[PDB]
Amino acid sequence: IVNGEEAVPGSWPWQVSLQDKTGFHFCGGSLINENWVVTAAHCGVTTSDVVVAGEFDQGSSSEKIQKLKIAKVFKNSKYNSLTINNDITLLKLSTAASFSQTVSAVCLPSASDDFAAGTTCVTTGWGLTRY
Amino acid sequence: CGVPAIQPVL
Amino acid sequence: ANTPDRLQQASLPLLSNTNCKKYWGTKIKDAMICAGASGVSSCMGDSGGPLVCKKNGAWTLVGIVSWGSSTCSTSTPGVYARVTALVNWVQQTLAAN
Ligand SMILES: CC(=O)N[C@@H](Cc1ccccc1)C(O)(O)C(F)(F)F
Ligand SMILES: *[C@](=O)([C]([C]C1=[C][C]=[C][C]=[C]1)[N]C([C])=O)C(F)(F)F
Repeated sequence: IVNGEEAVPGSWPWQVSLQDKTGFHFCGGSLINENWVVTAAHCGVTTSDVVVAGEFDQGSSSEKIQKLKIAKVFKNSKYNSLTINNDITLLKLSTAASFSQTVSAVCLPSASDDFAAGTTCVTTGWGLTRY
Repeated sequence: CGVPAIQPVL
Repeated sequence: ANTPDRLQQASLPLLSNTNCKKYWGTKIKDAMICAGASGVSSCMGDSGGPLVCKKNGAWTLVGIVSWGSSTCSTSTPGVYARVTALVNWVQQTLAAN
């Protein structure tokens, strides 16, 4: 996020980091319950990647994070990678995450819910702060 | 769902 | 470029698809929702993360970081996967697995 700010540690409990087998963070994700993570289909996740929950400082070794294995990758069949439409993938964890103060689920909207233009929302992540 | 135990501060 | 060690956050406004089309044209589809062009921008590595909106103390996933400006320009709207257009599929997949 460019021009964002540091978050209060653990205040976005559903925010997970998708890391490859080398520990490199390549995408964000959101826990919707103890066994499922919602992310973007274009993140190209495979079962060799891992879901890390409870993390704040990726340069810190003192955080009690949960490195969770991915059992299955569900890429929405409607996903069109060339137009990047219906960009969503579900990740089923091999073992359930342990919910706590720093790890919990975000709510999903009803398909008919209306979110008006002008509404202020928030986005989080470990993406570049400067391009 | 949706209510962090540790309240975010913007 | 710079990659942060610590989690970042930013508040930003939702745009209408019609208005967003003023920046992206036909690239904008019904299953997308734009946000930003407000002085902040999601950028490489934010992909897949949440775009949440608060109402009555609770946060709902309205978008998933998808794509946008090749240079993460803060005056261009970021494009997110519109969760309302994809939640039925989410519910179904979970119920079936
Ligand atoms: C192993 C690595 O790349 N970093 C880890 C944290 C870390 C940072 C510095 C030293 C040890 C561990 C991590 O982010 O993958 C975590 F998920 F395990 F938290
Ligand atoms: C993803 O992080 C990015 C996120 C993004 C970049 C630029 C503007 C808005 C969002 N998405 C893409 C397609 O580059 C990642 F793909 F890089 F992982």
